[PDB]
Amino acid sequence: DVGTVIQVGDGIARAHGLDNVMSGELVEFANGVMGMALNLEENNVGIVILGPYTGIKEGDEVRRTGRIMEVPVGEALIGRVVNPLGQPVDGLGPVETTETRPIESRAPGVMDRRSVHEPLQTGIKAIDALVPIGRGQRELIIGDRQTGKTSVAIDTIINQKDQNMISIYVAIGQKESTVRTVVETLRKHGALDYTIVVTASASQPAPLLFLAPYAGVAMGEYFMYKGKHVLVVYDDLSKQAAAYRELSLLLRRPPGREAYPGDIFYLHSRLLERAAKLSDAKGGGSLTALPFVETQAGDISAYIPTNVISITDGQIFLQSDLFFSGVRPAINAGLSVSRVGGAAQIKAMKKVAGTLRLDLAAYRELEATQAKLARGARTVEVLKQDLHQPIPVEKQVLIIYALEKEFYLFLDQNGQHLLEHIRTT
Amino acid sequence: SDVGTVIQVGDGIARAHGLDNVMSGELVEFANGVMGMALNLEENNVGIVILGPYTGIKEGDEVRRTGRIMEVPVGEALIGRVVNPLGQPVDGLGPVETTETRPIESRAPGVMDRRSVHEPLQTGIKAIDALVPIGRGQRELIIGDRQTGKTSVAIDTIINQKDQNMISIYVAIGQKESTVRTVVETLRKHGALDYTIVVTASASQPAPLLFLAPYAGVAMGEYFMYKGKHVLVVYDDLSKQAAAYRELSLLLRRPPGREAYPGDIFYLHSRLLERAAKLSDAKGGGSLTALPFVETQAGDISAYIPTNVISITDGQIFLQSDLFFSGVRPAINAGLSVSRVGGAAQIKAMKKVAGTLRLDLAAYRELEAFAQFGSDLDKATQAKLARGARTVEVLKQDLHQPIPVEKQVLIIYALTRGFLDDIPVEDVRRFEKEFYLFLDQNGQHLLEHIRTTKDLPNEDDLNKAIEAFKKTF
Amino acid sequence: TRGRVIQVMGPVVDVKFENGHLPAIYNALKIQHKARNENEVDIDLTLEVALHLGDDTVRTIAMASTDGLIRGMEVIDTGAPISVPVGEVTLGRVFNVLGEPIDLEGDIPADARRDPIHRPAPKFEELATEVEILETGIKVVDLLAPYIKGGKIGLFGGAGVGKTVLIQELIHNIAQEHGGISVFAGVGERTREGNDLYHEMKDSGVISKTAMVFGQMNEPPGARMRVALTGLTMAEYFRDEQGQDVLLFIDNIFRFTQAGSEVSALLGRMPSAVGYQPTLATEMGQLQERITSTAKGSITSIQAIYVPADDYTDPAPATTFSHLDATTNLERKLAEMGIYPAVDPLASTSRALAPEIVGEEHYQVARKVQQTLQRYKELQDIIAILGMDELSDEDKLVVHRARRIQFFLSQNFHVAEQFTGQPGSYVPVKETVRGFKEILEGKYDHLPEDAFRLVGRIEEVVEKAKAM
Amino acid sequence: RGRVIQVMGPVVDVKFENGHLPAIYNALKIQHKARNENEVDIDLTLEVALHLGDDTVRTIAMASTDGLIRGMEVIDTGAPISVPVGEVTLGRVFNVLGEPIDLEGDIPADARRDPIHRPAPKFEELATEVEILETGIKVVDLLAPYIKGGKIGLFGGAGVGKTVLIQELIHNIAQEHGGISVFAGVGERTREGNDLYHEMKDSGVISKTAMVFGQMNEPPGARMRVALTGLTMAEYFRDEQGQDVLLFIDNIFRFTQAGSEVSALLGRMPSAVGYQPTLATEMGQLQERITSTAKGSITSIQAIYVPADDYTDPAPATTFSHLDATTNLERKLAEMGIYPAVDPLASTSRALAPEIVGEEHYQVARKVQQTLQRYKELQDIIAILGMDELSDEDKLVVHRARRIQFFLSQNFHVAEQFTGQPGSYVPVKETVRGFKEILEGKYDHLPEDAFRLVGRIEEVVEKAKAMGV
Ligand SMILES: Nc1ncnc2c1ncn2[C@@H]1O[C@H](COP(=O)(O)OP(=O)(O)NP(=O)(O)O)[C@@H](O)[C@H]1O
Ligand SMILES: Nc1ncnc2c1ncn2[C@@H]1O[C@H](COP(=O)(O)OP(=O)(O)NP(=O)(O)O)[C@@H](O)[C@H]1O
Ligand SMILES: Nc1ncnc2c1ncn2[C@@H]1O[C@H](COP(=O)(O)OP(=O)(O)NP(=O)(O)O)[C@@H](O)[C@H]1O
Ligand SMILES: Nc1ncnc2c1ncn2[C@@H]1O[C@H](COP(=O)(O)OP(=O)(O)O)[C@@H](O)[C@H]1O
Ligand SMILES: [Mg+2]
Ligand SMILES: [Mg+2]
Ligand SMILES: [Mg+2]
Repeated sequence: DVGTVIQVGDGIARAHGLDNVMSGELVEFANGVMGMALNLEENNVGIVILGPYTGIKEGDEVRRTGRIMEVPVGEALIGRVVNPLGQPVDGLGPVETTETRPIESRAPGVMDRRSVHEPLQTGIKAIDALVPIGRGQRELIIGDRQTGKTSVAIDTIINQKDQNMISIYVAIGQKESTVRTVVETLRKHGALDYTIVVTASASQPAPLLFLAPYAGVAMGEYFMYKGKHVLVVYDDLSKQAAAYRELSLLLRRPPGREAYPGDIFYLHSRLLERAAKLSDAKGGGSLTALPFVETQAGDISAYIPTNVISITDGQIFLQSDLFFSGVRPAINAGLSVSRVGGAAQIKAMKKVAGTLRLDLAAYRELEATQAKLARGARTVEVLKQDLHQPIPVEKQVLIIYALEKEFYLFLDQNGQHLLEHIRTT
Repeated sequence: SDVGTVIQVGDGIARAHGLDNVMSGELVEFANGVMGMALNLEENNVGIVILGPYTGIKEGDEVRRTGRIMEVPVGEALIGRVVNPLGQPVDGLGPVETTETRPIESRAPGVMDRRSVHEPLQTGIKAIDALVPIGRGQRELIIGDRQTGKTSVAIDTIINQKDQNMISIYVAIGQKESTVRTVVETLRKHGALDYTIVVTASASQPAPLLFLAPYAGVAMGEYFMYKGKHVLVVYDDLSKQAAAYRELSLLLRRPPGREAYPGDIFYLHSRLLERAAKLSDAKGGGSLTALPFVETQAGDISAYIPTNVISITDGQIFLQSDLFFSGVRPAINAGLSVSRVGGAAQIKAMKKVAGTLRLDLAAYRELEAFAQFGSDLDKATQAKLARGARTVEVLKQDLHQPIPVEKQVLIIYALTRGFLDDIPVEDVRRFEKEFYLFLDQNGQHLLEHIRTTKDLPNEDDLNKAIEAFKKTF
Repeated sequence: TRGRVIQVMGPVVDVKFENGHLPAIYNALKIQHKARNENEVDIDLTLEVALHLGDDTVRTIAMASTDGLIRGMEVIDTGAPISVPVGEVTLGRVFNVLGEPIDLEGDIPADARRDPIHRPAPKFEELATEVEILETGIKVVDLLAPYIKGGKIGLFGGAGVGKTVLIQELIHNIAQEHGGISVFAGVGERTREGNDLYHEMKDSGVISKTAMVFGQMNEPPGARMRVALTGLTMAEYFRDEQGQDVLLFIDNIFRFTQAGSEVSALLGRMPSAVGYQPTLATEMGQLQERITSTAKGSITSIQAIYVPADDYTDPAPATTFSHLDATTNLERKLAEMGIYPAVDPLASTSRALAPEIVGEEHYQVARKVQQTLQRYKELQDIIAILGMDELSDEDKLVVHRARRIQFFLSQNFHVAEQFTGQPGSYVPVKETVRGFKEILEGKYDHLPEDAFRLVGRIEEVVEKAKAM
Repeated sequence: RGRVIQVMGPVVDVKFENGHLPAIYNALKIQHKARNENEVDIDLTLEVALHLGDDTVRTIAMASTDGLIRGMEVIDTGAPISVPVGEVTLGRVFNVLGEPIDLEGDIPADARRDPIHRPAPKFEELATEVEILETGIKVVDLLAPYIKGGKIGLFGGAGVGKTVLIQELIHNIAQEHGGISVFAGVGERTREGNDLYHEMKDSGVISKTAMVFGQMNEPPGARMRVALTGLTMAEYFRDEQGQDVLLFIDNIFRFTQAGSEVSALLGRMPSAVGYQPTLATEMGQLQERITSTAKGSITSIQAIYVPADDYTDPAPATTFSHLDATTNLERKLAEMGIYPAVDPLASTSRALAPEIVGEEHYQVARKVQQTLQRYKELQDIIAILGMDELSDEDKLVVHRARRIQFFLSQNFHVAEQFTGQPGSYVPVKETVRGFKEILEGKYDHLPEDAFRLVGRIEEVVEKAKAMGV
């Protein structure tokens, strides 16, 4: 059950003699570089390299591991930084695990899920009040360069500290320096006490960038099927789509609308459909997802953005008017819509702030009714936000209901007689 | 050498071995009786296009050459029926009793076998009948966006041919069967079925039937053309025929072209359309008038098939969505429409007024862009704008409401002579209604003179009739 | 007549039948293999034959994940296409592609009647053509493009414009109060949407007269290709063998075309325009022509069609436009403005909008509304360049009434509760026509335009105005 | 003798002996009598397009390929398509193959037949001798004069008037200059071909013209070689007869599209908007044989269809690089009654300079161009504001500009078919005299309709008298 490599290109090889290789298996190259068997033909087997392919040459033997595409998982991954194959990349030694999960596992059926019943308190005013996110939602963060998307993800993971929810950060194609900075930011805020980080930098081959979010989803699946709650962030799904386009074109597959393959929808779909809120019979676990998409010139009607919007349960459009317009993070509420809606919020928030989004959309339309315009500008200014500090919802609901840092200090410094009532309900 | 074994079956095509003596375009028969056309002939492989349900054909099944080019049965029995490209009826009205066949691929009449087209095909649509005249033997394309009035215009044309000996054929290609059935029933309600043949090639039919449908329709039309009768053939979309032929070529592994369309796609349309001709008295006066249809996506007439069909035809009627939604019915772009037959296909009375109408519309199209300032424009510009508004109200018509040629001539005469410059614009349609009744009450002599002499009557009597009606109005 | 797997790809598998007994096209094949040692994985997979090749070989499209497939694996031939269980058993149940229940309500009895999913469409002498207005209660739909009972309706939309919400309101307004039978087929939609709709159907007491088929985005291309055919078979038995009125909902019929395009290149077919299948139109027609009314019974079919990259000129929506009686076009620009259902008042047209079908008053008011909106759209450029004051008085009135109409064409949805906290509304066609006739007349000129958004009948507009 | 091995539509692959292969562009004949009742008689002509190796050539059909059977013998003629040339050619209608498609007999076998593929005349065989060719059309003779040996392109849309203008050029030149004319029906409409033949025959130009029709319903190879056939006839007439010879080509656009379709059928990768990669080479190989040499001259007039008013399309843009004079036919003028709908400002000529046409001619043409440009600029102001707002000079310039605008239109000898009015022929000297008189203010008192459709300014005076002025 060993073969000899007959071709090796830009991270894609073709081997000869792997008679019993299962589709999607794992194969070992002579120098210890992992690979995944993609296509099986009459005489040769197509392999995709998952690491440095420069050391692999024609004639090098390849062995069969006998295992499908899997990633290690367990409790030891908490606080660690690993590549898509689960091998640690930080200088903190190895990761000792016992269980493995398949990369391409089937999503839960239509009877295994339930409606989103509980909130995922991100800790940002507009996200937690205007575009609510639940514990089983797949909420897409979409925007141009800068625009503070990674900042939103970091604040989410930081605020999940008091919550009893595991968090996962998947870095696709991001600069390894930026990933290091984000990891150290999570360390300084204690977020690594519950967070796993999966990294696949730009210098890495396209297959690893393509494979990383599947590894993150499986890592979260281990905790969700165990009854725990997970939050998974893909640092850019656009870069994963580009990596998959490259990997497909190297395989001589004809392209589609924007040179992307035909699978470029399905590729994301079978990913974001593994994020679900399981029923009470299935243990009650959940896996929230926060895909990231980068838009060229803020054009959302492009191909990959519309694919991901078709797949996710809403979107948050962070428009570029942040660092030359202020009021960051600005929200294009006429487009940032949460499809789960008021079921995600608490009763108080749903009561107080159920009308903000329509008012904002109408105000943006009319800026193409003096009282309406005044109130709309007030609704724009009230949702101003601060730095990477989470803000709790309990003292923010009444601040929203007022229509305010002076209100923020006045509400709590005069006692918690208003705080505890909503902290309990 | 007359029998082979199919070695590949798939997706509406087949590849066979050993049909050594088969001709290009021949017919072949499979073990289950399903016909096929041997299109691609290669070194050790024959490409067959499947003319039926191909699910029953498996690899290794026998295939036998028939030594016969496709022939469509044709006769006077087909009139009033609905058939498929093979000529088999699709309604429950029993078999068609024809007794002669015509080859589906036949030569068009030569250069010397034709005659300059001179007798008008009266559409009944005032905009077409005036500004885009059509004559018997012409090839006129109707091109527009989806849901703009192509099929409605063709159906109104077929409706108008009741008392004109003007036999019609309607090739419904690519339309869903419910649409074709609705078309048939609405033709029947207005009595067109007494002189109409309908060829049906719906979407679920195998793509070669879609490809062959216009060939079958024109083959049926040529039979009546050669007997001195006048024939009208309407293809409800040549775009879908082009799509089906491209699908066949791509499956048959033929090199793509401009938009994956085959290299010979132009040929495929041209040799079809140029089969519509008007013959000289030596061959008989019988003629064939073609009305190909083309759908443009973003009003983009710059594509491959639209450009080809525009090049072939003797004129193009451009239907615009923005005109359809603005209340202009049937939304004919008289500014971008062309007719290379022109006055040769009009009554003399119609010509004398249509020239002035074209001049008026040309003047009006020069002042549309200034209408943004129209409140405070020049007196002459305002007069031209008012005349253009009255004209665009006059040219407005309703669905399934053909107008006789004499009344079209009279209303255009009233418009051009300036009798409508006093009435308000929104009333023009009502005018165009009531005046017509007025004619049928009193102006019967004028209509009879126009119908007999094919020329405008005495102008002072016409002016007196107009003045009398304006007093009545 | 066992076969052997020779090649394995993602969604397609090649099989070899060396005994010279090949399956027909669309025949079902079974991989049922148990791991003989620790280095294999037990597999239970269904394949659908698509093409024949030389030397006793067939190209098939697998119906589930192909991971774990090994060359040389044994193949069983079922001798027939995918037969789904049909009849009374389907009512109140949920099935996957293969007609196997997934609702945890028990296994369908083996001896139940099964029907193949591949059959030719009804012939010309069989279809029944007749236009009767189907009242949905949605103002813009029932006014500017009324739906036909027994016809075919298409909700064309981009990503996140309101296709699924509109489907839910059509189910809540139409399927609940209709005494026929209903079938919902989720083709390439979200599993969350399927589960939520299933719960909404059960707690409303309508699941008792409904069957469901679910093959979603998480499933391979073959599943998304054949979900529509399975649901069509289920509805077609009710239409033909029972003669009952049927309501067939398909939340994304575009995913069938998309999944056919995904496997197009691997099957061995040259790319067509925009990389679609060469046989896009034929494959779509072989499906859409089966969705039709017959002299045996009517089928009211509502399909939501996804528009890639918000481009209506894409080959799939363009080819689909010729298969539908009524068409609803959902616009992203209208959605961004808060106008829901974001129905394009101009580009959406239906065969039923005729003076003899909906009456003269309805036709007149609908055409006047469309003319006013088109005039406003054309005037928008002049307003942008010159301004508002430079417009004439007639153009100012046109802009006024056009803004009023465009706002008033929106209405609060029932399914919008969780998105708005506001109860839904049901507007009779008479109320819609009366309201728009009064708007055009100028009866409600003085009311601020804000009162016309997300409203029910015309009196609800003045009621909202009292709140200001 | 070869044998056909592959048939894919209008493309035929023929296998020959191991060493006796035909050359490229060589003509092959398939003449097969039906051996049984299951087949049909075949009379087909192919042109060797390229070589595949293994003693196989790929060829393009000039007739319908239906009915071909693999294995039937192919005759290798050993030379490209041969075409009858000379006296026998005159007054006849031929197809791409030189076979006369008229009913007036046929061509004898023992006659001189020239190949249609030949290298263009060399550098030292050329002759640059600029001389104006008088056509009789006022606007053309004034604002865009033609030259002997030049290539004059008539660009236009769908109904502008290119074919009627070609008809007048044929008729006027035949009746006045007595020159030999050749007509190449490239992608010719059988209806328009019939009309052209009838109007040639009725007016007596039949004896001064030889028509070559490549029918629109013919395979692309025929439609893209019929231009070369007409060029071969014209080149014989230039060389062996000496006097100037004119070559009119139906539409260059249809020749470029025939070439594009031929390339696509052969399987070559498309360029630009799907066009053939070798488009420039083919257009050059056509237009470079139309040159004036030491023996004689060939003037060429070619109509070019511009799709969707896209002048950046490869066919018109590539044609622009060979045309000494380009005339733009505008639909806007045609709808106004101005014929030949020649755009005065977009029409350019190589020979609109004093050194070729004289100081008076150039000055008059430039003054007319300036007046028309000023009127075009003043269009918006006269449309919005009244004519009173214009100054006296602006009033005068518009006053004269309308007169010139109508005066450039002339009654057509062929338009008697359409409008019945007899046509006219205007000498260049009288043309410039009339335009100079118009610009001098001698006729500012004549109403503009007098200049609507006439030949000479004296005819303008006569028409003004006719209306009762
Ligand atoms: N509310 C805020 N106030 C001030 N600065 C902010 C705020 N939110 C984000 N930033 C800054 O914005 C910058 C970009 O943040 P980041 O989240 O990395 O954007 P991004 O989505 O990652 N763009 P990219 O680098 O291409 O991934 C960082 O320097 C943040 O410190
Ligand atoms: N002259 C007219 N006046 C008013 N309404 C019209 C007119 N012509 C067509 N319509 C309407 O427009 C609709 C479109 O019909 P149709 O003529 O088939 O358009 P189309 O060009 O065929 N688009 P399609 O059939 O989908 O390719 C008809 O059903 C009528 O309701
Ligand atoms: N009447 C309405 N009132 C308020 N919001 C609405 C209304 N109709 C639709 N929406 C919003 O429209 C958004 C789009 O949701 P959805 O209906 O799923 O779009 P979609 O077309 O199904 N996306 P997809 O199916 O993946 O192509 C939702 O977030 C709703 O809140
Ligand atoms: N000189 C003219 N006088 C009157 N009518 C003309 C004249 N030239 C063209 N036309 C009209 O315009 C049409 C132009 O046709 P044609 O010139 O063949 O188109 P194209 O220029 O595209 O070849 C003719 O059918 C004729 O009716
Ligand atoms: Mg139509
Ligand atoms: Mg949806
Ligand atoms: Mg022409």
